[PDB]
Amino acid sequence: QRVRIMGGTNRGRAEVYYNNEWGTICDDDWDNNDATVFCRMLGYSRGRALSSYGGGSGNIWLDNVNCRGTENSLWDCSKNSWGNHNCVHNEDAGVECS
Ligand SMILES: [Mg+2]
Ligand SMILES: [Mg+2]
Repeated sequence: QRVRIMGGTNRGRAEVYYNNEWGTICDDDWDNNDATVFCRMLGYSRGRALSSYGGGSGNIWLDNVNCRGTENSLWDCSKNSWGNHNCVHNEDAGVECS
């Protein structure tokens, strides 16, 4: 269950490792609860959702992520099935963690 931030230091595009590849997360309904779960996987306390951070390539793995904000992992969150999306990479979600 691997995640990474690509862009800056405490902010960047939210990427997830699945199906043997680092892929991106479409921003449809991506909010602070989702960003918070994601940031907490990387040792931050909380996150703000960045809509259309953009700039990723390859597979878009997730869309319509619906975390309560309390999960220990993104994998425990309600979300579309893996690789099910109607997105482009301009719409890649990001996070600003603290
Ligand atoms: Mg959209
Ligand atoms: Mg959501």
